[PDB]
Amino acid sequence: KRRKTEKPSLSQLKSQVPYPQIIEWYDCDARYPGLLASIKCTKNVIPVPSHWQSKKEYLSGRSLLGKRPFELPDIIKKTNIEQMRSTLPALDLDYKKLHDVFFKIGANWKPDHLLCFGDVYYENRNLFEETNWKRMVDHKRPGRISQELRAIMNLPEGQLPPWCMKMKDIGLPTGYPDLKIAGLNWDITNLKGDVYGKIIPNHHRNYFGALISFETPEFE
Amino acid sequence: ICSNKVYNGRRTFERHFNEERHIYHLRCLGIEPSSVFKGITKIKEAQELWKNMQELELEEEDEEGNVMSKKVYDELKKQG
Amino acid sequence: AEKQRQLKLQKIYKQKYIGLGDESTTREQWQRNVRNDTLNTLQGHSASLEYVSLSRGDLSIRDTRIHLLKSMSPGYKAYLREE
Amino acid sequence: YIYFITPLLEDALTDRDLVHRQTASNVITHLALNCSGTGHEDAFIHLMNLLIPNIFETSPHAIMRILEGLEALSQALGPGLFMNYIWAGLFHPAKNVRKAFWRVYNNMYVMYQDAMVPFYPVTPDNNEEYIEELDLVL
Amino acid sequence: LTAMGSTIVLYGLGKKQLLRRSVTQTPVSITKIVSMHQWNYERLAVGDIHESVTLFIWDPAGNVFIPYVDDSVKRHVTVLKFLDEATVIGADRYGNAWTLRSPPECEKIMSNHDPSELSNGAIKYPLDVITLQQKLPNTYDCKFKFQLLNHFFVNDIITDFHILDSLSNSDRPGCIYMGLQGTVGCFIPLLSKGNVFMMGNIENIMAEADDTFYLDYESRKKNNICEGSCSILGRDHQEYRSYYAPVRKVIDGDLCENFLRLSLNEQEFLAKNLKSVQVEDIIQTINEVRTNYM
Amino acid sequence: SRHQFDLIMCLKQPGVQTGLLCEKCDGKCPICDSYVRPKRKVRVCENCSFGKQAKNCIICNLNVGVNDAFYCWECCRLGKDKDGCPRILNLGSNRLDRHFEKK
Amino acid sequence: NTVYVGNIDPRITKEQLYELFIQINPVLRIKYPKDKVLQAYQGYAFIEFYNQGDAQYAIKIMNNTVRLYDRLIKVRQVPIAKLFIKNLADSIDSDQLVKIFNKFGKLIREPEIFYLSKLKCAYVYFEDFEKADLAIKSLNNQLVANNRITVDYAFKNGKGNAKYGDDVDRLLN
Ligand SMILES: [Zn+2]
Ligand SMILES: [Zn+2]
Ligand SMILES: [Zn+2]
Ligand SMILES: [Zn+2]
Repeated sequence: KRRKTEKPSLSQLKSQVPYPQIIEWYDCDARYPGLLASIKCTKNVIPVPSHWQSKKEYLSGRSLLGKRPFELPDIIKKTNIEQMRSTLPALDLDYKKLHDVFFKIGANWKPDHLLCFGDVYYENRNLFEETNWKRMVDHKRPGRISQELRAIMNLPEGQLPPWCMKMKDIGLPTGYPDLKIAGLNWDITNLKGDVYGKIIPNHHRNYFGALISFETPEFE
Repeated sequence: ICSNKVYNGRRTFERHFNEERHIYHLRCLGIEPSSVFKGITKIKEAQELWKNMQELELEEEDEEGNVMSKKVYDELKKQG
Repeated sequence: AEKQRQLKLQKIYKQKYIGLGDESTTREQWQRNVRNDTLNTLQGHSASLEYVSLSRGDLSIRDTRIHLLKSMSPGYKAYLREE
Repeated sequence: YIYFITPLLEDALTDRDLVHRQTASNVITHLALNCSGTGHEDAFIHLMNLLIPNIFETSPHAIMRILEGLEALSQALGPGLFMNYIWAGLFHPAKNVRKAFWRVYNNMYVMYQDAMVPFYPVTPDNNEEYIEELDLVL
Repeated sequence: LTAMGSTIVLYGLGKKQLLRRSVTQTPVSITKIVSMHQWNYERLAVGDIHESVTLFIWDPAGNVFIPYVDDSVKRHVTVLKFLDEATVIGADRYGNAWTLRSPPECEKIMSNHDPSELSNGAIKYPLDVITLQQKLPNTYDCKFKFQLLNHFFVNDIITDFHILDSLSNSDRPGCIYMGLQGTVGCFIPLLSKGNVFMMGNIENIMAEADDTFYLDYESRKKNNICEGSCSILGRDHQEYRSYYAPVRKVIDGDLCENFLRLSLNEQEFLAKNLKSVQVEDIIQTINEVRTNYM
Repeated sequence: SRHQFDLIMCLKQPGVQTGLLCEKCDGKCPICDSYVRPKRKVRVCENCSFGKQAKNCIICNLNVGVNDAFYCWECCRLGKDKDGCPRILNLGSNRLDRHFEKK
Repeated sequence: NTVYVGNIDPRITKEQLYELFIQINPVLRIKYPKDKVLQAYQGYAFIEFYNQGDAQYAIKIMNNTVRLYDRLIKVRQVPIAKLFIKNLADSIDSDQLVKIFNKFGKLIREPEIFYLSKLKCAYVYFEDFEKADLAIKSLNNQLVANNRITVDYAFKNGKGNAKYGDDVDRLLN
């Protein structure tokens, strides 16, 4: 009773904290709030996954209904057993082939997503969309437009995007000062296919561990 | 902080933290927006919280300017 | 049955290994375990013991070791105060 | 073979069935014990990041499989990160979250003590007495 | 370039006394700076008592060092050096010898951008990094993290690291350290792979070799020496050398050296576990390190 | 035990003696009941040996064991090897309802 | 920072939006809703850039520019004193109210005329708590158009509390 009503306000607790935004309303009933704020707000600690205080047993997810059953890592998919055995609604293969897939072909191979120091998987999360996202931030760059989005845009080949004219009056993108586009800052004769422009960088090892040779263990 | 307003649910009040009017009360109050102030209830405490939110030596020629500030010695550049 | 066994193993592991936070443990009880284990390792490794000896600058190293031993008990602060 | 496993455990640990989460954790036990110290911790970091949310999962089989899995992860990661999770959840008000994580911290204190010594997030403002000898520099 | 308890002051040369040219306020995490080191005046690695290394970059005309990477875990760093631009050596008060590396995601950004845009200005970070900033501001405040590269445990407390481009004209540049309790040891980067493959297999042999002797001695008792016979002590190698944190890519040669002293019967008994080269070539590869690598 | 829950252990400081297991239980690591790569022979406190009870299988507690029990390499790294004296003091609900079930 | 986008064909997908706007500026985040009931895109998205400079830039260059599935793409960028007054005369026009309260204080909005019980009442919005105090002091219990009117604070219980002067002062600031 008295101890329950003795609690300091969470904002009174914020001042003790160097990173006050992590502390939350429920920290008021922390039996040792001044300590718990220091631990929770300590540098490298990773806050408890928030699926607690929910009674849903951490997975009720509607998204769980729409998750793909599985996908082979493409290196293993090269092994062709996908066609040999149909998992969807004998199969002998070469020892050298399989062994080389894991070792010769797949030594340097690593899953593309993984996760980071403090990455924690909440129920509603799905990594796959973020994998295509990270891969997409990689492939796609300004000045280039795929033929699909080009067809939807109804832009014929050899013709500049509609924002090149408004970009002539307004100016180059503030975010891309080094961006070049045919007809304006960049040679129109170099206009080719899906690329109407490219960023021209103005910036222009061994890491003590350079192996200088790569030799995998041989099965034979 | 909001008109001593009444809320019928804790999820809803937890949604009040990101809102137009709630941020208008904060920012117009002088307590700037977003995520540090989320747990606010009363107007008073976040004022001291916002108060919680908000020596170089350029060597003059007499060799006493080792205590002298950068901008001060630049002012003596404009004076010199 | 299973949880009930985990209670008994909680009593046994707590007996052997001394401090093990069960569910509710006071910060005074637990921090004492922290201090005791940290000092325990500082004096336990001849390495870190040699290190603290020099950085502290004591005349002998066993002064630092038995210092840590004494520093394990809470009353040793008031003991130093009474010197 | 560890890396080719992690995309499979991706759908395993994420799966809704406490059975699949259970046996997947049993995979992480042996895999983590025998692969510990190989340098795959970055993959082990992933595999754990999917496990932490399962700590609160009840039932005896699930709870012991997940405990053993996390203890195997303590050997492959080392306490420090595994600690960091345990710390940020170590006390907490919830009376439930607390009872759950102090199990993992009990097993961690059983296997490792000196190993956890450097990793206690303890500062002079954090605790009164602290230890005067940790700040000594020569 | 000096470090206060909290902050890093860069003093110039004044007359009648020396002047503060610039001051850099540390992130809140750093209480004190035990040791620090530079890379070609452009970069810094700053150590702590409690917390771990954090790398800074000097920005001219910004007159400030900007932290661009945090460290993963809490490590008490006594002495610290650079192998490279992107990697760092460090020891512990408790005897861990580790080496960290900035992630390629950070190396691309700093290679492709000027430091002046880090503190203020436009630097485009992938979606995940920002979500880690609002999600976990305490850990990811420095917006990157050191992936553990090498980790090791030497029971001494390392006083001085030195990176020597060559040890007695040897090609592979080594890093040699002197410990406080006294010791000097080296970490030699292994070129190619099958070097570390053969070394790794030999270390794996000598690791449980005591157990192999115990299982042979057990089988002969089934048809008709304790467990710690070959190690003389119960500690496993991976266990002892792991200790505080598991050794990552570092293979320990101090073990494989013990293979040299064992009798020919024992050695030939151990090497049979390999389809690879004979004991003689084993000893060849073992003794190769002191000869060729230094 | 790892599987049957009600089985209680000893957990005292192990002595020089080595625990025996019957041919029926042969091959199990007394903690995890694993058949793979055993390492170190079990050691029990003197309080679990003494007279006839020394001959019992430390696992099933009933039969008289010839063989020595070894810890696996996973328990030897998990340290449960050195935890204490493994033994099963209570026969357990499984074995009980088995005996009462048949007779 | 964040820009609203609309008049989008549900066949436009997330990768297509990303590839579209990366041509304009760097895109920090894209929230592109998905209807759970219909299992379809509801045809408007939100693109959060790295700053309001690139945001406003994309608003200027992008608006009424790109044609996707023959439909044009749209882009759009994403607390006061209140006095209750009772017993007003039927001859009192809202504009007459405006004239009456302008001398005391500037009105942030127009008065609201409503009938209680027959009983003509109005809400008057002042930009200042002090000017509201002026219209109260002078106009309380006064006879206008041969009818006695009452001027006080409107309920929220009623305005004019101690924290109300404090925060309304700030909203004035
Ligand atoms: Zn509010
Ligand atoms: Zn016993
Ligand atoms: Zn038996
Ligand atoms: Zn076992």
